Amino acid sequence: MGHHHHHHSHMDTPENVLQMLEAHMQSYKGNDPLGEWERYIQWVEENFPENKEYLITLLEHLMKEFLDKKKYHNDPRFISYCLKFAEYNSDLHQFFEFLYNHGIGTLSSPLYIAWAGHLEAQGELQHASAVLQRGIQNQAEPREFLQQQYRLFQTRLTET
Repeated sequence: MGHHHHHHSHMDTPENVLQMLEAHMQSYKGNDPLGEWERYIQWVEENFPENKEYLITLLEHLMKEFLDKKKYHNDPRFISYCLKFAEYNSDLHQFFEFLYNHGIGTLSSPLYIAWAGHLEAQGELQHASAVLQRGIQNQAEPREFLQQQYRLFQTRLTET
């Protein structure tokens, strides 16, 4: 929502900023597509310091493009960009759940730790524990970080 709306300005719609890589993605041969997107995630952070609306556009469509790219499921950087996206969105239940259902971050501990941290701050301590154990049984690396955060999480909710 903002195509053709570009007025006299140094800045476009977030859509055009994203379309600058998309036009290049159409006929992209095979020099790793993630390496293109990461350049635009850093580019929007250096060119647009408080204009996060552009960054979020790149991030929400990043998880779409590499969603059914099933070899990027557990990529620590791709999941780290989902964690980067997370702090700008209040729908973290729907977000991290969607990732888990599509296999995104099943072998990534920082995914389960991030969601559990959100849920604790809401009062979803039992559901957050239920997320941390999902990591432990799925063997999400680092597994040791899941187990240490699990027991430290349990020693909190038993006292509350």
